[PDB]
Amino acid sequence: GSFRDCADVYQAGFNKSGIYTIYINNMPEPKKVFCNMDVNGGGWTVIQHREDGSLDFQRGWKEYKMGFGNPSGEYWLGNEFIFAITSQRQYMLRIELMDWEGNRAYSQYDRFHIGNEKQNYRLYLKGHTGTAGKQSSLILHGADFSTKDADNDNCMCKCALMLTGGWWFDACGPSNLNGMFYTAGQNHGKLNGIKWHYFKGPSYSLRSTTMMIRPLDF
Repeated sequence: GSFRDCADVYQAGFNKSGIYTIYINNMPEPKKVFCNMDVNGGGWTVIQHREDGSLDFQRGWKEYKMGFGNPSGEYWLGNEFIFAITSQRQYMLRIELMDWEGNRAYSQYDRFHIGNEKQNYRLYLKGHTGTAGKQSSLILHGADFSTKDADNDNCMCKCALMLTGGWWFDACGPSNLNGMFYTAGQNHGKLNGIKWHYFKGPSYSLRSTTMMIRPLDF
């Protein structure tokens, strides 16, 4: 009952990566999450994981709000949970990426939060670093969340319909880790794939993604 996130779990002396139950006031109910305790001192709450395309990401606003998938595998925490957590104090966002050639890279943001649902879960990002490009593949400067059934993007076009999934699409911007999963034999020349432009470019679909958050002050 006292664990608000994976940083609480780690700080209590649990150092093993795996599935934990967290809860914070303002969340609607408890949430099972994967805690990554391995990367740069641990205490990471996973908000997104992909590795095999078993879980479809072509989902509407409501499913992107409440979360989908199972934390033993591929999942999306849900914007309402991301909002509830990142509301409470300053979180940092880390993004683990692997291509199909065995190269691991990461993007990290010192400050991450999102707006509430009436602010379309708008993305706020500051302080990008990492090995996944000098420039941020996520727009830092103000993109709403969009889905196939909610076009909130910065485009006259419908980025979610063109690229698939739910993302902070710009017009349509240099990322979508919630695009279509392509296998090693299909990973090239895909505009609607799992993409991080400043790592592997705009046409390359990545092998695995983990988006994870912890307190800036951890």
